[PDB]
Amino acid sequence: TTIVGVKFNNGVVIAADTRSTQGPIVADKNCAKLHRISPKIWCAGAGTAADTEAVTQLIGSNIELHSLYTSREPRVVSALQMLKQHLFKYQGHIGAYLIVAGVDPTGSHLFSIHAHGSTDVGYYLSLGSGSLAAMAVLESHWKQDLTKEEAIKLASDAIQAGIWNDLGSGSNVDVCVMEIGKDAEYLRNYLTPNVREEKQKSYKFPRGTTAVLKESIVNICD
Amino acid sequence: TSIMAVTFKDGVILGADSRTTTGAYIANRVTDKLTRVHDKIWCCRSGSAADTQAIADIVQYHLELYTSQYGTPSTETAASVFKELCYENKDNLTAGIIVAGYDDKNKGEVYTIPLGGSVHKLPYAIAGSGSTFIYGYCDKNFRENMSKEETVDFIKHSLSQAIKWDGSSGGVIRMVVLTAAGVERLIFYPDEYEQL
Amino acid sequence: GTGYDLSNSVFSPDGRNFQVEYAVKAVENGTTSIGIKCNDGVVFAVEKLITSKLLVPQKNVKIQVVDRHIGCVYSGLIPDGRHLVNRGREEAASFKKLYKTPIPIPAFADRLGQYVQAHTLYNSVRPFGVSTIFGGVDKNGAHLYMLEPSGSYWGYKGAATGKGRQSAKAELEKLVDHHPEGLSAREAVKQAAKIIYLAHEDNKEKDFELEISWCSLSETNGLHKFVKGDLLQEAIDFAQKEIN
Amino acid sequence: MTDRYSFSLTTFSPSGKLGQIDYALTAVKQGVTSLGIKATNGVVIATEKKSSSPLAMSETLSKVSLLTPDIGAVYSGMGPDYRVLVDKSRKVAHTSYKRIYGEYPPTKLLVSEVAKIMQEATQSGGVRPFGVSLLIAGHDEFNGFSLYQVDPSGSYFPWKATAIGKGSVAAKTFLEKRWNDELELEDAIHIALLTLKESVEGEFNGDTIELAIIGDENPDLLGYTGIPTDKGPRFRKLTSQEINDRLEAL
Amino acid sequence: FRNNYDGDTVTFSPTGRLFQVEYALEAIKQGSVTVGLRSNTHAVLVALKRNADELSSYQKKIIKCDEHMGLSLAGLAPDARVLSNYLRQQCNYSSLVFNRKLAVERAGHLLCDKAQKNTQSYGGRPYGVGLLIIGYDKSGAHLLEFQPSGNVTELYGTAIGARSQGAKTYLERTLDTFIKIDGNPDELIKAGVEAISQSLRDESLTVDNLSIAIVGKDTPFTIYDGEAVAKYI
Amino acid sequence: MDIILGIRVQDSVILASSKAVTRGISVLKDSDDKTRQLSPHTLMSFAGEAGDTVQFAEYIQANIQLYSIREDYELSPQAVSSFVRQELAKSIRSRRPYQVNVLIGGYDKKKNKPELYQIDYLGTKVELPYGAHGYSGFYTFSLLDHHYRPDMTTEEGLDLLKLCVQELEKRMPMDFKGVIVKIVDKDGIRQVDDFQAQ
Amino acid sequence: GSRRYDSRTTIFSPEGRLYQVEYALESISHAGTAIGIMASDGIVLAAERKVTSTLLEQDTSTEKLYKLNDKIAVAVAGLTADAEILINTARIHAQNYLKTYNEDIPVEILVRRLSDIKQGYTQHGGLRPFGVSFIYAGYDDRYGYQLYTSNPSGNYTGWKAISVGANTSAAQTLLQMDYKDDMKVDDAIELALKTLSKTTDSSALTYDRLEFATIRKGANDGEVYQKIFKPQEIKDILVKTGIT
Amino acid sequence: SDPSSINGGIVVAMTGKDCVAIACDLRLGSQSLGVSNKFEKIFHYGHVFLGITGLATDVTTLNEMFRYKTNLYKLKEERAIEPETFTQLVSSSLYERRFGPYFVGPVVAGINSKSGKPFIAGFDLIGCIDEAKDFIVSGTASDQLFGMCESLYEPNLEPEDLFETISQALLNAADRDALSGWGAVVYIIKKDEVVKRYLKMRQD
Amino acid sequence: AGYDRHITIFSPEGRLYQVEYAFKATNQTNINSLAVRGKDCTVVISQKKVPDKLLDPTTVSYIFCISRTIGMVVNGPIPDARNAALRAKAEAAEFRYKYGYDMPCDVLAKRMANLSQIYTQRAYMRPLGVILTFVSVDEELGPSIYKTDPAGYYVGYKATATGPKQQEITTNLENHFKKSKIDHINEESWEKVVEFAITHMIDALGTEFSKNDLEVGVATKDKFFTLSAENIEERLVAIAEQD
Repeated sequence: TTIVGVKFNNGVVIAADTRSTQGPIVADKNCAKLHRISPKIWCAGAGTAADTEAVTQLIGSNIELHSLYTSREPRVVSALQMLKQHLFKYQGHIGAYLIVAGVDPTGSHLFSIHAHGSTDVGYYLSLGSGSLAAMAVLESHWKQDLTKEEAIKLASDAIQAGIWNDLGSGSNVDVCVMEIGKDAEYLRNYLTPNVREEKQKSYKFPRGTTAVLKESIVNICD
Repeated sequence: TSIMAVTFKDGVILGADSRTTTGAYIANRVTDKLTRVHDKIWCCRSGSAADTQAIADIVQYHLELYTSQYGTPSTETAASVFKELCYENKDNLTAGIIVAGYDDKNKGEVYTIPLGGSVHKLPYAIAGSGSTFIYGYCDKNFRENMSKEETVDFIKHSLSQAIKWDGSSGGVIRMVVLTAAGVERLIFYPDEYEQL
Repeated sequence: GTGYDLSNSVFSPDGRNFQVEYAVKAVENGTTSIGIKCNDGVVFAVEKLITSKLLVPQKNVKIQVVDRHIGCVYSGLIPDGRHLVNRGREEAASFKKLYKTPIPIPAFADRLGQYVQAHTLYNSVRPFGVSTIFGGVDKNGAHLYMLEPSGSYWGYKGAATGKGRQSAKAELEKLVDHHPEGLSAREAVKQAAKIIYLAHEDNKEKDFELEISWCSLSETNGLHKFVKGDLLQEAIDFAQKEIN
Repeated sequence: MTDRYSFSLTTFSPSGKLGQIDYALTAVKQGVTSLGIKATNGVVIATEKKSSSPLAMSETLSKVSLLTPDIGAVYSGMGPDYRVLVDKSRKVAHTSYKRIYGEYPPTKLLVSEVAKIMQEATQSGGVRPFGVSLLIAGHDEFNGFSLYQVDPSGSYFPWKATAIGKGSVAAKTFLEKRWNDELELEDAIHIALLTLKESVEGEFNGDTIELAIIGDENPDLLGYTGIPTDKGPRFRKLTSQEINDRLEAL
Repeated sequence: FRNNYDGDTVTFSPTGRLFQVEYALEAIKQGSVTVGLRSNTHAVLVALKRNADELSSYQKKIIKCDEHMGLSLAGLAPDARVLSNYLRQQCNYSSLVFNRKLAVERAGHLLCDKAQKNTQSYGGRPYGVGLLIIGYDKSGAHLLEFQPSGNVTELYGTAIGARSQGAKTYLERTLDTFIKIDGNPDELIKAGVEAISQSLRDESLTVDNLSIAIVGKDTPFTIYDGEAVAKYI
Repeated sequence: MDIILGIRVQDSVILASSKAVTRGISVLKDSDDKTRQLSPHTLMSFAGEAGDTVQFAEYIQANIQLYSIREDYELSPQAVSSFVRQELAKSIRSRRPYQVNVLIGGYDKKKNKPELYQIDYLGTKVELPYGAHGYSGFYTFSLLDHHYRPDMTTEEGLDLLKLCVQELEKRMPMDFKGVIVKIVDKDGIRQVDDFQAQ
Repeated sequence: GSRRYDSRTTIFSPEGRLYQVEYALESISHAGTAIGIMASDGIVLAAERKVTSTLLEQDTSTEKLYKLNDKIAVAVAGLTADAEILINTARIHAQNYLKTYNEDIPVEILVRRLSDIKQGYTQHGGLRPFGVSFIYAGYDDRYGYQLYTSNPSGNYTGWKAISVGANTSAAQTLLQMDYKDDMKVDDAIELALKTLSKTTDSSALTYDRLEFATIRKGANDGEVYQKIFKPQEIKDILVKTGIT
Repeated sequence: SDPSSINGGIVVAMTGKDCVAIACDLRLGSQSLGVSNKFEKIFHYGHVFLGITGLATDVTTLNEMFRYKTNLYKLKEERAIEPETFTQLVSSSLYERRFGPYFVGPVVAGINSKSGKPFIAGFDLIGCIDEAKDFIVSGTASDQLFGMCESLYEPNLEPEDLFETISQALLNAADRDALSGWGAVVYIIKKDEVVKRYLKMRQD
Repeated sequence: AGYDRHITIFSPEGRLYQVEYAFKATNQTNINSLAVRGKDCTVVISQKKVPDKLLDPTTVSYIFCISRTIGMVVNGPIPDARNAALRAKAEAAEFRYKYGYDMPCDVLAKRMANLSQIYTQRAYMRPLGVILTFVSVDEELGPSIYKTDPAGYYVGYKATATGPKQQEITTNLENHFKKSKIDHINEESWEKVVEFAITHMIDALGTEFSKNDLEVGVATKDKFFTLSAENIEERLVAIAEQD
C-alpha cells in the first residue's frame, strides 16, 4: 500500500494506490483506500484494513455528533486527538496507520498516526509498504508553496513511485484535494495506468458444458 | 534521540535533535521533541513516542486544571505529576522525560525522570540514546550561572556531538529558552552545527 | 400547604433551605470558638465547658491539625466537626501526593467548602451541624477562613462562632480598628485569650478551660502548634487581668 | 449521594389517569405553537421564536433541529427538555443504526427510538416525563416523506399536517380546511405561514418565525464532491430572507 | 417540634436537635448502672447486672477489647457487641501492623467517628448503647465515656445507666481521694463499689449481680464475677 | 479415545459405544455405559475429556427433562440437537471449554423417522445416516459406505455394526472392551443385552 | 429521605388486590375495543382506533395490530408506548427461541414469557405496571390456531373469542350468543365487525376507524399467512358484510 | 490447527447482466477425514444471499445470527433487507468480535430490489469489505479460484452463460484442493427468480 | 401533602415549583451584574458588597476564571456558585484534553445548561440557586455572552443584566441599543468598554461607586482576567472627567 499527504499553499492533498493484498495475492485490484472522516477531513490508511475502516468510521461518527453538539465545523485536531487516544488505549492491537488531512476554520492540516497512538505533523508524509519509494519523490521535489496543480502532480507521482516499485502496491491513483476556500474534491481513480491487456482468447463456454444433477426454483417471496 | 535541559543565570534552556527512527528508517527528520505542558513548563521526551505523547497530554490536562483552581503551578509540581504517571505505570511505559521550568520565586529548574519513574533535580540533564556520548563532554564543560549565549553554545556543541555519533539522532537542533522575558524558540541547522 | 422544612434539599417558596437554617441553630448552640489573623500567622482559640471536676484537665483537645500547617476549630456538633476534619485530612494528603507541595489554604478552604455544600444537595444526607474556623500559613501568607453549614466560606481578619459570637465579633472589630497595620502572633495569642474570656459571659453558669493554637512563620516556622505551658499561662493572666 | 429514588414517580390513580403524563401535556398546551405540513415533494415544519428579551440574540437558539441529513424536529413545551432530547436522538441515530447498517435510520425508526426514551421517563425510577411534544419530519428512500408527532407518554402518530401547543385546536381546524393530497412544497410552506400568523401576537417575519423543510437533496450543502451516490442533505432551514421573500406572496 | 422531625437521623428539628439521636440516648438512661474510675496506676469498672427472672442469668456488661483495654455498656447490648468488636479489631490492627498498643485516646476517636456515620445518613440508626472504656497505655491509666451521639469524653470517673447521678455525685466528691489510690488495686475497686451503691434505690448488690473489671500498670484487663467479687460486698 | 458409532436405519437409530474406561496405565472398568437418555425417544452417546464428558451429558439431560415437564411435551430430535449444538458452540469460547463429542439418536414421532446427529466439541453439527467421533470413522466408514442402505431393517443395521466392530477389534491398537448397543425407535429406547454373543 | 415520595406500586389492599393492577385495568377499559375470534380455518383480529382526525395518516399508521412473528400477532388495548416496549421484547424472545431450537416458538411459550415480564412489575421493583392488555392470535403445529389474552397483572387465559378495551361485557355477550365451534373464518370476520359496530361509542363504524387482520392457512399454499388489511381492504369488507 | 482449514470448503460469487451467481462445494471435513457431503455454505434472507467458508461451527452460528437480525429488521423496517445494507450488517457484526473473531470468510450476493443493481461483496474474518464488481472468492481453494475467475470471467454475461462460468470456475478450483469438493451448488439470481442447480462432480 | 412542590415532578398546571423556587434563590445576595460586548472584548461588571468589617474583601467575589479564555459571573448563593465554578472548570479542561481545542463559551454554557436540565428531571438532585453568565472572545464567534438558569435554559446576548434590579439595567441597555442600531459597543479598547458598562450601570441604578463597590472581568482574544481595585479606580476617575 502507498499513501501520501502533501501540503500546498492554500490546502492539503492526499493520495493512495488501489491494490489490496492478502499475502502474495491481490484480493482487490481497485479498492478505495481514501476515507472520509467528515466532509473536509479525509483519511488514508495502511495496515489492517478492517481496523482502518473501523477506526475511521467510529471517529467519523463521533466527529459528526461533536459537530452537531457544538454547532461548529469539525476540526482536524479533534479527529487526531480522538483517533490517537483510541489507538493508544488498545496498545497497537488496532492495526491502524493513518495519514489524516483536512481543512477547517483554523486552517489546513496534515498528520500521521501510528497503531500505538503517536502522531506526527508535516508538510509531506507517506505510509505503507510503498513509504520509501513515495518518499524518494517527496524528498526530491517537495518545496515551500506549491500550487494545487503542482501538489496533485507530486502526490500522484509519489503513489506512482510505489505502484511501479513496491510489490505491495499497484493499479490506480486516488486523490482528494481539500482547499481552504472550497468543497473537498475526491477524485477517485484520478490515474489508471494499469489497464489489463486484452486476452488472447475467449473462455465463454458452450451452454450445457456443465453436468447438472438436479434443478429447482428457490423461494424468495412470502 | 538526544535531549537536554540546562539551567543558567536568567533561567532554563531545553534542547533536542529532531530525528525519529524505526530501525534504520528515519520516520521523521523534523520532529518537535520539545513539548509544552504550561506557559513556562516544558519537557523533553525520549522513549516510546506513543507513551510520551500520552503522558505529556495527560500532564498538560492536569496542569490546566491546577491553574484554573490554584493559579500557576511550580515546576516541581509538574515534575511530580509526570512522575506519578511514570512510576505508577512503570510496567507499561517506556518514557524517559526531562522537565524544565521557569518560576519567579524559583527561577530555572530541571528535573529528570528516567525509565523507572524516579525523580532527580539537577543543574542540567541529558538523556536519550545520544546522551551516552556526551557524558564526558557535558561534565567537563557545564558551569553554573552561564549567560543565555553561553548556554545556547553549550547545548549546541553538546547536541552536535551526540548527533555526530548517535545514528538515532540528527536533523535540526531545537531549543526553547525559558526566562522572565518570555518564551523563545530557537532552531539550528546541520550546516551551522556540523562546523563546530 | 407547607412542610418545606422536613427534607434536606428542598427550596422553600422564598428559595431557602430550612434544614441548613436548622443546622445553624445547632452551631449557635455550641461553645464559642474564634480565630484571629496576625501579620505572619493565625491563632485559634476555643471555650471548653467544664461540665464537672471529673473531666481530666487539658485532655479533651478540641482544636485539630490538618497536614502539618493547618489548624481547624469548630462549634456545634463535635462529631460532625471531626468528620469534616477526617475529610480535610484525606483531601490534603491526596493534594500533597499528586502535587508534592502542601495544600495552599485557599485550595484547602474550597475542598471543605465543596464537601459541606455536597451535604445540602440531597435528602439522603443531613447538613453539617458545625461552623469551622480554620487556616494556616502557605507559600504566600497567612489565611483565615470560616465555613457555615450551607458551605458558604470567606477569608476573615478575625472570626467567631457559637453561643458567644456577638461579644467575640464586637471585640474582634475593635482590634481591626485599633491596629490597622497588623497585630503580631504574640499579641494575637493574648488578644485571643481575652476575647474567649469575654465571650464566656453567656455561658456564665459553668466553669471553662481555654485552648489556643497558632501557626506563624516567625514563631512556629509555618507549622501549626498548640499553645502550651508558659505562653498559655501568660495568656490566661492577661485575660484575667483585663477582665476587670 | 446515590439516587435512592428507584421507584416510579408516575403511577396510576383510581380512575386510570397517569397524572404526570397528563401534567406534562398541560405544559405542552402552554407551549408556543408549532406545526408540520406534508406535501407530495417535501415536508415543512414551523414555529414562532418567542425570544425572552430583545437583548437576546434569537439566532443562537434554534427550535428547529437537524437530527440526520434527512430528518428534522421541532417541539412545543419545555425547551431545555427538547434540547436534551435532540442530543439523545442524534446519538441514537448513530449507535442504534448508523454504526450497524452504515446508513441513517428511516424516519419512523428514529421516531420510535425517541418515543422509547420518552416512554422510559414515564416508568423508570426517580424521573419525570419530558414536558414536550415533538414533530419530526423526514425522508427516506423506502418510505418517502413523513411527519410524526411524539407526546410525553411516548406515543407517536403519523400526520398529513398538524399543530401542537398554544393555539393548536384552531390551527388544526385551519389545516383540515386547506390540506389536500396534491400540494407542492411551496404551497405547504405558504399554508404553514398563514397558519402561523393566526397564533403570533407581535412582529411576524424571517426573524421571529423559524421554518425548515425536508425537500430535495442539496448537493451544495454536502461539503465534498466526487461520490455521485451522495447528493447531500434533504433537510434545510430556511433563512430569514427566504421567509420574508414569501410574506410578500402572503 | 418532635412530631414531624423525629422520623429518621437525617432531619434536624427547628431548634437544631437530632431526635433519633436523643431517643437512642434515651435507651442508655434505662440501662442498668455502671461506674468507671481510675487512679494513676489502675482503672476500674463496676457494673450492676440485670437478670430477667429469678430463673434467668444476669446479663454481662463488661467486654474485654485487648490486653490493655476493655469497656462496659448500658443500653442495647447487641450494639455493644458491634462496637466492642470493632474496637477489638482496631486494637488488633495496631499490634499486627505497627507492633503498637492502641492508645486509649485513639480508641475514643475511632468510636466517635464510627458512631457519627450513623447520625448523618439515610436508612441508618444511631447506636443505642453508652460505653465506658478503661485502658492502660503508654501514657498511663485512662477512662473514657462514649455516648451514641458520638461524643467521647476522657474523665477521672463517671457513671451511666439508670440513677447513675448518685455515683456521679459520689465520685465528684471523692475525686481528690480516689485519684490517689496508686498501687492498691483492692482499694480502688472498693471505692468503685461504694460509688455504685449511690445508685441502688432498688435493692442490694450480690454475688451473681456484681461485675467488676480492672486494668493497670502490671495488670492485664481482667474481669471478676461470682465468688470472685465476694470480697467486695 | 473411545468408540462412538451411530447408524440410522429404516425405523430406528442404533448407537454403539465402547465399554472401557482407562486412566493412563490401567483399564479401571469394562462395562461403562457412555450414554444418557435425554427424553423417551432421544438418546445421546459421548466421548472426550474425562470429567467433562458425563458433566456435559448430565447437564444436557437436566435441561431437556426440565423442558419436558414445563411444556408437557417432548422436543423433536432436531430441536434437541440444536439446543446441544448451541451449548457446545458457547463452550468453545468460554474460559474452560467442554471437550466432548456427541451423537444424538432420536425417533421423531411427529415425522415418524429416525434421525442421527453428529456434533463435535466445537458445535459442528451434521445430520447423517451414519457417523462416529475420533478415529472410529477411519476404520468403519469404508464398510458403511459399502453396505449401507437407507431401507435396512434394524436387524441388518446390527449385522453391519457387528462388522464395523470386528474391523475395529482387528486394526485398532487399543482394547476398548466391546460396545454397548442401544436402539431408538417408535417405542422408545432399548438395550441389546447381547452383543457379546449376538 | 426518599421514602416519603414512594407510592408503593407493589402492595396489596386489605381486600388482597393489587391497586396498580386494578387502576391500570381501569385505564384499559377506556381504550379502543379489540376483538379476536378463532375458527377452524383461521383467526380474526379486529380493532377500533380511538380518536382520529381527517389529517391522521391512516396509510402509515399502527396503534392496535402488531406482528410478533410470521405466525403470531397481537391486538393492543391501553398505552401504546407501553405496548411497544413489550412487543419489542416479545419479538426478541421469538427469535431467541428460533435460534436455540431451529423451530418457531410455540404460541403459549411466547405468551407465558410476556405475561411473566408483566407479573414482575407487580411483585418487585417498585415501578408502575404496564398499562396494556393483549390479545394474541397465533398458530403452531401443536395446538393449531390459538387465541390468548393477557392483562397488566400478567395473568393470561385462552379463548375461542374475546374482547379487550372498552365495552368488553357487551362485546363478550354478543360473541357468546353468535359464536359457534364450527364457524369458518369468513363468518368470524362478519361476527367481529358486527360486534364492534353494535358496541362502539362512535356514531357509526367507518373504515378509517378500524385496524384489521387475519391469520389464515393462506387459501392456496399448504402453510400459514398473516394479512394486515390495508385501509382500502377494510372499506371493502365493511361493505361485503353490509355495514357499508 | 488453523481454524480456517479444519473443515474445508469454498464460495465464489459473480456478477453478470441483471443477475448475480453464488456457488459453493458441499464438503465438510475433519481435516483429512471427509465427514459430510451435504454441507451447504450458502444461505438467504429474503432476496439476499450469504455464502460462508471457514470453521463450520461459525458458519452455522453466523447464519443463525443473521437469520435472527434480518427477521427483527423486517419486523421494524416493514421491508426486506437489501444487499448493500446487509453487507454493512455483516461487517459490523464481525468487527464486534474483533479480538475473539469468528473464523469465516463471508460472501454477499444479490440484486437491489429498488435500483435493480447486481451486488456482490466479500470480507475477511474481522469484516473488511471487498467491494469489487466482478467476482468474490473465499475458502481453502481461493488461490485457485482467483486463478479460474481471472481467466474465465468476462463482464455482462447472460444468466445462462454466467452459470457455465461460475460452475467451471468452482469445479476446477475445487479439484485442485484436497479440502474442497464432494458436491457443488450454484445459484443464478435474477430480480424475479432464483434457480438452484446441483453439479455432478468427482467424489474423491 | 403538596409533594409536587418538594421534588421536580409536574404540578397539575404543568409547572416545576422547585425550579421556580430555585430562581428566587438567585437573588439572595442582592448583587446585580451586567455584561456587554465590545468590538473585540467582552465585559462583565458585578456589584461588590462587603457588609462585615471582619471579612477579607479580597476573597469576596462572584467572578470566576473558568479557563484561559472563559470567565463566569454568578448571581446566587456562594456555595452553589462555587459548585458550578468547579464543574465548569473541570468540563473546560476535559473538553480541551478530549478534542484538542479550547471549549467555546457557548458550548460550556450548553453543557452546564444540560447539567441543570437534569436536576429539573431527576428527583434526587436539587436545582442550583444560581444564574451563570459566561463570557469570552470566542475564536469563531468573537465576543460572547451566554447565560444559563436553574431551568436549563440558555441563550446568547448582545448584553445582559442579572439580579434584583435586573430590569432597570435591562431597559437602560435596550434603550441604548434601540438608538445605536448595532449589536455591540463600538469601542476599540476594553478600557472604554468597561467605562460604558459602569456608566450605564450608574445611570440605570442611580448610584455612584467607589473602586470597592465593583468587581470587573474582561475577556479579550486568548485571555480572560479581572481588574484590581486600582485598575477599577483608574476607570472611575476616567468616567468622572468630561461627564
